[PDB]
Amino acid sequence: ASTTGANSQR
Amino acid sequence: CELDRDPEGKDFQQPYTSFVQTKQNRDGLYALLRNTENPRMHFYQELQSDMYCTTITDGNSLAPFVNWDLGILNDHGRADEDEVSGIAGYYFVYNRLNQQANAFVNNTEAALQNQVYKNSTEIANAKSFLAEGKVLQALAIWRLMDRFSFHESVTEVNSGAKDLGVILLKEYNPGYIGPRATKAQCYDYILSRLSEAIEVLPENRESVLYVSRDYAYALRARIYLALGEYGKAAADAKMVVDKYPLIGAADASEFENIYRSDANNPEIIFRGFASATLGSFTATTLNGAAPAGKDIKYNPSAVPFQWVVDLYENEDFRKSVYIAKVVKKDKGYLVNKFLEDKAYRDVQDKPNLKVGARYFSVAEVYLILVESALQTGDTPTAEKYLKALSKARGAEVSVVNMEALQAERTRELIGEGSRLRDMVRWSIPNNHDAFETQPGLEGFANTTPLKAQAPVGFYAYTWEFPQRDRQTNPQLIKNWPI
Amino acid sequence: LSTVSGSVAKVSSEKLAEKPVANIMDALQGQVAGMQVMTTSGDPTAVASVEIHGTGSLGASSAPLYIVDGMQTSLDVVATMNPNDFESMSVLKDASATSIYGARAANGVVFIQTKKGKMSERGRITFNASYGISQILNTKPLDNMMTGDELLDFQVKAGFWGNNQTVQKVKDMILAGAEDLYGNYDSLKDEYGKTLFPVDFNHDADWLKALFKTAPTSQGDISFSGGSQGTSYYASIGYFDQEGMAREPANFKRYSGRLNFESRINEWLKVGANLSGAIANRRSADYFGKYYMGSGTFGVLTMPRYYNPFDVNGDLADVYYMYGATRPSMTEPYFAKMRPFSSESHQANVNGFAQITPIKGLTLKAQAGVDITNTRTSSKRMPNNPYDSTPLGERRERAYRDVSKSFTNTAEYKFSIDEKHDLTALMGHEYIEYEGDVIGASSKGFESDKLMLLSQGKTGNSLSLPEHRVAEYAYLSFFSRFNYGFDKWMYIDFSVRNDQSSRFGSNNRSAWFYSVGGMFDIYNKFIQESNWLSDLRLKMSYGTTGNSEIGNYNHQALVTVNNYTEDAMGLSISTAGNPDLSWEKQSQFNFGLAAGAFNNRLSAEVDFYVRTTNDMLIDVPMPYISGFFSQYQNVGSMKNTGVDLSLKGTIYQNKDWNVYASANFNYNRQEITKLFFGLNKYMLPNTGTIWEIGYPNSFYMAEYAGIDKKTGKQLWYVPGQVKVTTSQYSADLETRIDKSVTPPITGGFSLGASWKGLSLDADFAYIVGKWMINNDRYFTENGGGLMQLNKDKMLLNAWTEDNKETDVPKLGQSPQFDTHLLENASFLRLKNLKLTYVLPNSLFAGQNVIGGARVYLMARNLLTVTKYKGFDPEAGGNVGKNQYPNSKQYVAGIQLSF
Repeated sequence: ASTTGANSQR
Repeated sequence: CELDRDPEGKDFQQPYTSFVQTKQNRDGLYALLRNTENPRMHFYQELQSDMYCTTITDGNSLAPFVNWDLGILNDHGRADEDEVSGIAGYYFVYNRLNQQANAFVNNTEAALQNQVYKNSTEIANAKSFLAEGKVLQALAIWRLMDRFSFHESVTEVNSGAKDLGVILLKEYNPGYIGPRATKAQCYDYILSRLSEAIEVLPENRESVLYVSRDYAYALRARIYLALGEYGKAAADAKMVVDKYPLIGAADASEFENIYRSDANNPEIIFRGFASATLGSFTATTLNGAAPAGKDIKYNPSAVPFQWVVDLYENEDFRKSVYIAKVVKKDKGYLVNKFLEDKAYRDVQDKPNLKVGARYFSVAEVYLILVESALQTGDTPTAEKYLKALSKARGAEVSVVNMEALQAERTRELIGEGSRLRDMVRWSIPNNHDAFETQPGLEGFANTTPLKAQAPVGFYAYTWEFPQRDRQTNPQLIKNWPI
Repeated sequence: LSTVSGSVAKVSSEKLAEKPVANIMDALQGQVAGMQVMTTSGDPTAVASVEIHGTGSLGASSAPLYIVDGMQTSLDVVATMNPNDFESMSVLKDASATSIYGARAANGVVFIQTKKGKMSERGRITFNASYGISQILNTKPLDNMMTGDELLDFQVKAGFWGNNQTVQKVKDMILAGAEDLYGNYDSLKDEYGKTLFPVDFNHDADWLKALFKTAPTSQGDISFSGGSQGTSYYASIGYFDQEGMAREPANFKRYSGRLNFESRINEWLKVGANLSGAIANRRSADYFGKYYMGSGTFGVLTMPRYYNPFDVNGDLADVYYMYGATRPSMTEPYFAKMRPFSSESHQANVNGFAQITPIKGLTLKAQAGVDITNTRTSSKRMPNNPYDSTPLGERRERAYRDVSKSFTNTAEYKFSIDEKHDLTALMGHEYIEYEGDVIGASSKGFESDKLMLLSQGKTGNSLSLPEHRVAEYAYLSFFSRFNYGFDKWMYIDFSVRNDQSSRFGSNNRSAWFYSVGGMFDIYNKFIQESNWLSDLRLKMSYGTTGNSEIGNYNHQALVTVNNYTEDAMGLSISTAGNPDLSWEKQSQFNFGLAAGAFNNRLSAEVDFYVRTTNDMLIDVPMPYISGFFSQYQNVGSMKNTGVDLSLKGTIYQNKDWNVYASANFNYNRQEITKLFFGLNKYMLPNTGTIWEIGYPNSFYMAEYAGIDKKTGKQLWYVPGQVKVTTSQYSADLETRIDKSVTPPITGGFSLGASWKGLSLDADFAYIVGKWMINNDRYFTENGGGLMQLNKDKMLLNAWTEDNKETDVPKLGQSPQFDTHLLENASFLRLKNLKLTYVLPNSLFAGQNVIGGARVYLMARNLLTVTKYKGFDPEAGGNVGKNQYPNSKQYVAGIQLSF
């Protein structure tokens, strides 16, 4: 169960 | 000191010397297609239609699509060596399909002109592998056109784009960075690729695991329909619609066993190869499934509005297979079309919810013939084939009159990325803020307003281009204003 | 070892020894000017990011070359060595000083020298042992997260739980859902309500305690040093075990040995070896930096406090509940027992040398060594556990092999043609080889703890393809280096070399590099003596250098297998290609000055430098129409201008009272100069950074303006218009922000006072100009989405018509990644505090076995002055997610000498 919402990636 | 190092498990790119090299590359094309024309890839546009509300369980995965969060849909997706997902993904897989179908089509045409084959039997089959590569290019370019070119019905757009298609590239060229082709280019490349292939492919399909004339007929009819060319869609419709018969089910359990079997569904025209150990994937976004021992439990992240549930007569076999009253154990319906093919289960007893990529089934062809026939004044064959499709599904339709087409289609194509396109051509606004949620699911499926409205012609019925392709190519014209 | 003209910083025994972390580059943060180390994970197993004089490149690594006693070894292999066996670290930061190294000496080189035995008569044995605990170093992130019924309230009134629902109607539902879920598992059905309350609106579950613990660090060491004649020995065995404070399991333990040996055999030959090895076990918390519901620091902030992962005795349950869940959810310890993992590394490090001296002046040195790593790893998915999908178990065994040999032999002629002309010539050969390999197999279907051999799995649809990966590289190089010295005041150094790397095609794998340098002893020539100046030297250098840190197979235009069915092979195009890919060609102008004041009780060294990267190895992003992701190409250019200064001196009042301070500073301006495809700018998608020709690697977002007090809507400044605001966000509202991604200021300082055996040492470090996006706050601060998760107490205040005087917006609108997340991640850090007490000398005479003893109390990372709202300001580059913060350590330790 992951919350992608927003993954500004590194 | 020889200090060349060459990578294990890699071979150097070379032109096709043998027929065995050609056939092996055609498979890699078909493998590629399998993670591309993949139901996982069409869920984004499925969820952006007017049919779904988000549940409390979602973690903002489906919300940007269901609630029209334009701030998220702008850059939506990824496409690197960690994840290929979202819009960016849909874009990237179809381009690779096209690029790699480029180097296959072009290298078979080269080998033929260099007469490398050992007899006319290879030559004849490789000229036929050539037509297959052509259909894949047309599909790749069309799937890219389905989502990144505007309908004629859109109002406000960035200046220039209303007539643009996608970036047309007919050559295998990785370094290519060009501008957007026009609409009539892209569609004339698609239709002529398909026409040039329908000449060569044999009347009877040789393998349901590869491109055939029956498939290209159907895919072409799909494309004409979304082009408004109603008469022309009906002619490709009639060429294949009678060669694939509908599932013979007496109740919904005989229906579910047949429909859910990739191997035994007489309606499947063209599917991707799947085993439990190769080509099977889980597609548990729509349904929220997970195994529990010998059972299946569901925690969906989005569920249909009541009007979707109320579309299905109670005796409709799809009402327990396409949608299924298994949310909160038995209180509401979810979309369950992609639940599993049991044949891909590691152990008979235990579910793993794996399915395969289907590419075209005759049910869609029934609905393309029916819609088109109504528009071109052919009621006899418009009603014949719609009553035929619904009676096979256990809920034969009362009157046949386009209003009736929209429901039956909506029911049958649910889950397949089809509804959002249908509402653009049927001039339906989103109207999500006013739909009733399923009452049995109160407190788990609540109403969430749109973050942005989507009236007829709203520009965001079409996705923007990925920000990778925009940032690396200043010669790319955007879809959205300003 | 290094040039009289090169920029060189040398770090001492003390900065390296006795550190409760296996990442020794952390122990250098703030010790070498211009050297910017930063560890972005407190995970025991993490390794720092050293960068000397800026980021060298936009695609090749900028990590310095690491050298231990002549042989390049990875930070991973250095981690398995005992740093109490380290004599000194020397940082080489210009082309003159890095002239005899290859592979990537463009990033500076870090040379670690292990101790050799002191040619003593009795010879010293010395024994160290220390115990201490790890903690988390910042708690402030949960000071202002909503409480349990505070969050219940927010949700209910937000309509998240449906419209017209009361708070109790809602809690009636959540307690309902935990009762029926738990009621389906024999292991729970009549423990819920007796010993388990997964749902509890009267107590707030301490979610920090759920996912983080205090953990121990233990290390000990004995080492026999001595030798006497022409022969010298330094041997040591040792132990180390650092357990990770995240409750998600992670650890680094090593069992160490080393033997160093040198012996003069005769007036022409001297041979020597340094031998090192270790058995090592590492494990890492692999869920960090991702957003998964109930894990990491994201978990500890976002889990609603009415959810209890604990039992009734305050101990951690096996499993917790979240509404809607179909399965109870394994807690971190119970996940671990059900997903076991171990790994043994056997690490070998053999290095010999020969030093023939045939006639007066020349020195032939031949050196060779291997660096073998066989690692064996095991993983299970335990059967019959009722909180899993299936009762069937899985097991995955892998085996790893890294062997890297390197020979590097030299001939060196020193002579003199007068009393005023000293000449030194040296040239050499070096072959570097690496052969790596990874093999792994796995089975599934097990139905017994005791029957879990891989060979006993189910066979049919349960079988898998093995895992298999190979990788090798190689380097051939010839180098030379000369030293001219006139009258012992003017010194010049010249060098030419050619490097050849396996990572480039045959027609492009060679490249020539040179360097010139001069040191001018202004003190000893133009000022024979001064009453306050002790030493004054002027150094200056120009040179070119290679950088090759990229993949091993990044030029070929390749095919891989992509099978479509099971009866025939399939083939797809794998890689794009660059037949002309070649070395990155970096260039350094360095103007330095060192000065010694008073009576060499006050030193300074300033260096100005101009670092140029041409032919830059960029892993250029490619448009997706290409059907690829990347392809390395020698494309673009970059500049690094800056200064670094370091100074140190001594402050006695009593002579039997030493007070000594040290300071360390760098500033570095970065400039991209040329990009790819004629581009002036390339924003890197969904990263919030941008490459634009004029400026350095910068952030790129919309300026958040605050909210419209009339509507509650969020506003962003519209760039270029007059200041103009808008409620309509669009991607075209973004702009380059005058904040850099690589932090421009690196520095540190360290103090010391010693009374008489009792002494205090404190080492500080800073990194100012750091900026970071707080990806965490994208969740905790919005009222438009992710309404399950705990939120910041500021959303109870959100604009509505009656509460119209706030800067927190109306609920229902999601936040964009704008400046509201750009936090100032600058930080000063107190890197270590050590009070130590060496027992008096007169406490030992009379017992001729012990010669001395020392006791010390010690802290790592206690003080962290920073403005960053997210635990560790060090734990990130451009974004900061679910972080594993660096640890805070308290350690007490002992030393014995016999």
